[PDB]
Amino acid sequence: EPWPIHPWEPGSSRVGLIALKLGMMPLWTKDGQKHVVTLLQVQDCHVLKYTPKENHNGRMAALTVGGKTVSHFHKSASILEFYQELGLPPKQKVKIFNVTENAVIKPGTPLYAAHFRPGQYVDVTAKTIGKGFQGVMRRWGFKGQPATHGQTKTHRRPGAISTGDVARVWPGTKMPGQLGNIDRTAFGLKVWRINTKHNIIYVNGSVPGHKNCLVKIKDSKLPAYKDFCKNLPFPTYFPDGDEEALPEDLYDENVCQPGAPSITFT
Amino acid sequence: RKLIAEGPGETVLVAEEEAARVALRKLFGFTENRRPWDYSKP
Amino acid sequence: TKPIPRPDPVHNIEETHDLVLKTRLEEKGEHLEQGPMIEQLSKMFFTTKHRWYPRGQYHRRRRKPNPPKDR
Amino acid sequence: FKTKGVLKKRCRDCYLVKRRGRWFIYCKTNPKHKQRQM
Amino acid sequence: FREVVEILDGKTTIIEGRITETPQESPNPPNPTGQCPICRWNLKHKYNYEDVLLLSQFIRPHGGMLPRRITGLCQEEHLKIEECVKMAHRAGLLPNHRPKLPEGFVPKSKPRLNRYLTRWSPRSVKPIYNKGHRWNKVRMPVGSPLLKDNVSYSGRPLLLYH
Amino acid sequence: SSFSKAPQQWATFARVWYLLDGKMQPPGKLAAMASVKLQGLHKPVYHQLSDCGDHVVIMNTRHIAFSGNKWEQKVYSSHTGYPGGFRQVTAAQLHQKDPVAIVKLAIYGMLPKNLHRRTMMQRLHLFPDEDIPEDILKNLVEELPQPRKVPRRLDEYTQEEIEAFPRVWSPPEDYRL
Amino acid sequence: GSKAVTRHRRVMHFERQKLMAVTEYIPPKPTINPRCLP
Amino acid sequence: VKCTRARRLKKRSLRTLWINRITAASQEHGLKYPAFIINLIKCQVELNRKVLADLAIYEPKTFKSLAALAKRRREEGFAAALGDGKEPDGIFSRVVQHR
RNA sequence: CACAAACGCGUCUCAGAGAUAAUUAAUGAUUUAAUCUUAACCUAAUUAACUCAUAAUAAAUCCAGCCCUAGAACAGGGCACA
Ligand SMILES: [Mg+2]
Ligand SMILES: [Mg+2]
Ligand SMILES: [Mg+2]
Ligand SMILES: [Mg+2]
Ligand SMILES: [Mg+2]
Ligand SMILES: [Mg+2]
Ligand SMILES: [Mg+2]
Ligand SMILES: [Mg+2]
Ligand SMILES: [Mg+2]
Ligand SMILES: [Mg+2]
Ligand SMILES: [Mg+2]
Ligand SMILES: [Mg+2]
Ligand SMILES: [Zn+2]
Ligand SMILES: [Zn+2]
Repeated sequence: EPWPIHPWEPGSSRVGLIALKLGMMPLWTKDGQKHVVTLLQVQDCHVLKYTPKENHNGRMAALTVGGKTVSHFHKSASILEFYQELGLPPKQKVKIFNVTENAVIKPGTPLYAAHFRPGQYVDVTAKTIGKGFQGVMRRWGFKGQPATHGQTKTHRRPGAISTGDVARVWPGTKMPGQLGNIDRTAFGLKVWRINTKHNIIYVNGSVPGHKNCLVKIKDSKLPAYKDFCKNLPFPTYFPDGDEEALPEDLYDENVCQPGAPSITFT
Repeated sequence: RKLIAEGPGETVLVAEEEAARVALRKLFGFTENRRPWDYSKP
Repeated sequence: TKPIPRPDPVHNIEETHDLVLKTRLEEKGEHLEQGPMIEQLSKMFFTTKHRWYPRGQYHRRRRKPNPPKDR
Repeated sequence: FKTKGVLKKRCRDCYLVKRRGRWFIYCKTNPKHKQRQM
Repeated sequence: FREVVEILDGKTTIIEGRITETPQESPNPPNPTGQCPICRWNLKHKYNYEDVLLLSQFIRPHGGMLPRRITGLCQEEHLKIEECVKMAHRAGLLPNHRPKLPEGFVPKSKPRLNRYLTRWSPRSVKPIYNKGHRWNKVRMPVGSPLLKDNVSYSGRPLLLYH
Repeated sequence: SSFSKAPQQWATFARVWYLLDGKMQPPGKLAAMASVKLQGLHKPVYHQLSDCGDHVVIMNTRHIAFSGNKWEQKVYSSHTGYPGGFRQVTAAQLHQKDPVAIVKLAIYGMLPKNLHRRTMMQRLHLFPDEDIPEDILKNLVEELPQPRKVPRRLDEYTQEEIEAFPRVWSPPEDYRL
Repeated sequence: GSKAVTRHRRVMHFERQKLMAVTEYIPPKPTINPRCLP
Repeated sequence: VKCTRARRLKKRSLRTLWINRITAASQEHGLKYPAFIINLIKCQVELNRKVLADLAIYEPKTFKSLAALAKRRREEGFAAALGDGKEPDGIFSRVVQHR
């Protein structure tokens, strides 16, 4: 029972995915340059619930997406009831994507890594590697005191924190504290390769967060690539709509494929 | 269509009951504005 | 003046079992946390959330058990 | 433009105009006569 | 009233003047002995920015002022009426006395903020960030000082700076 | 007059909802009566310790009017606490960003500086336009008069009044407008 | 304690300021303005 | 010490409370407190603020009658000031000596 | 770098709208010429700030024990594939 598909509009936005960070790989370009890609595996992406635009923000609708499957025996009663009503096993990470009202998808719809095509810019949101309660030098990068010129019990102290006349410290003072376990977003990550069989996305650059962690992927909201979704499948990628199996690996126009003639300059 | 009494209340039913009580008190003469009891020596 | 508005509606009545229908309108209950409960009370009574919090032993002991009453 | 407390015309073609809440001596023949009352 | 009419007919420009009928003064002024119009109609120390019927009598259809040598007012009343007309125009009165611009009325801007008794121009006053302390306070002027001589039935002086 | 104790107390200390139109009205004069009603200074049974307080619903907030050049001169300064986080917003900019903020700050300043200020502010309802929920509309009792009489425009004057108003001066026929 | 004659205008006492304000000059104001008068 | 100071200040505080209640009850009748007080004094009605507040709280009809009397006295005074006539005197503006 | 991690010397990313101060010219009366206007009507070229689109969190009442790239304690994520 698919919901009606609306035509793509210039002011429209698409829904994202929730993948798993596998690791990092090299990738060489036809010009001889070397880039580093990160593998994001879309294991289980499913639309859980749909929230109306008026009831969520008043400008854009909200689509809820679930991550990889988890066990029923460690989830709460309400979450288990929600997933029982939905008809799907519980997911680990549940996220909300702001999408336009013309790109809404029926809940319970699965999603695949072919939703992104080779050559596109995506934004990646995840919890970075949490380093715990770290010192000021590792947290804010403050220089330390000289090591052996007589300094006593001061090699890593932050030093002065405020001024004498103020008689207090400003709230914006940089001090030791929790570092790392916060949600961060990297913008403008180019995608080079899409592996369809294993649902793998090769995103250029580093991905915030440790390996084997859930990562929220969406399109780039930067003004440079605001209207790149015209050529992409607007609602989502439907493997049944085309009735044609995509190739195993979709490469960009510049990626040097593993099967190459060992390109040489002229 | 002649007002004989009025009563306030938290709800409509309580207000109506208070109005009925006020009307009954006015009919029986036991009102706050009645004559005070006569304490004299006849 | 305007006529008294009367609202009388029983939507819990069932033709199968009136005994269960009667308990359907009485089995309504709800429990919330302290924060949401205080917020709901403040919203209902147009007050702040600071009033609904309880008070300690020192203040609860010093209240007069039998305050004077006039009239 | 020269910012001054007192404005005076340095030639016969300078005109005084109230603009932006201040007084301005504007001259077209001699642009160096542009004066602004502080 | 005189109107200039231009006619274009085959590379020929005809400029002509046409005289129309104009209203005259009312037959009975309360004080015929007064030389000045306002001073003889006993509207001195009476008018204000709210009185639009008097301010609209002598103004150009595009909101421009009228020369005193043609109007006949005394200098003080002329200045006061000029101030009142400026205040009314800034406050939004006299809606029909603005130039007609077919091209400019389509691109709407931010809604006009309601104001009254405005002394300075809206585009020439910088906000007061210091605002002064109690003893030295930068008071905000309201109304024109030329209207301080108006009749005060309550008797309280008009606060020109608040 | 002859009421029982509980209904008499309820009637005496009942809360009242008032309405206040804010179109073409000065914020100071609106806030004066708003503060009076919020404190309950209009009741002979008023007392500081008592909770005598009335609700006020002010509409047409976006159409407020400032006397003089206050739109361009009056400023509102706030500080986020962080260094360099001191902002000064002009009255016009603050009204554009949030219509409610102007009258809200005016009433907050006019209210007394005790702890009851927050309680009586929570009883205040401000709406930019004439779009009031029915749950609030059903509670309104009376509408307070506007403290300032809105002056008429030239086109709003009737032709009979225009003709009745005498022509002070007679323009010459030779002049051109 | 300042000298009798100073350069800073020697701000006066409050009673003296009140006396000056009371004794300020008041020009005679005719009932009718004579400019537009016959 | 605070007990003594507050005993001294209690009279002022209660007088201010009575004045505030009188202002409330008078503005409820559309009359200002200074005008109400001066016009009630001009009528040789020597009622203090305590009694006036008690009447406002518990005798609405009596307080409305007093407000009407004050407004009538104010109107008579304004009419006399406008007229500037010795012969025309208001009904309620007549002064009665001691007996 | 004698721990599966951390780290730089190694690698990736870094943004649209409004708004202005000074200063330019259009139209126009007081001062029927002109004149950017503490005269209006819309004007257009315009600093840095500053806000706003946008971005992140944003599914409440199972938590004994065992692991964790999560953590001072407390908290948080997993324990069905194998
Ligand atoms: Mg950690
Ligand atoms: Mg070092
Ligand atoms: Mg040493
Ligand atoms: Mg050492
Ligand atoms: Mg030592
Ligand atoms: Mg300090
Ligand atoms: Mg001395
Ligand atoms: Mg004494
Ligand atoms: Mg001209
Ligand atoms: Mg020119
Ligand atoms: Mg925002
Ligand atoms: Mg857990
Ligand atoms: Zn010159
Ligand atoms: Zn004159």
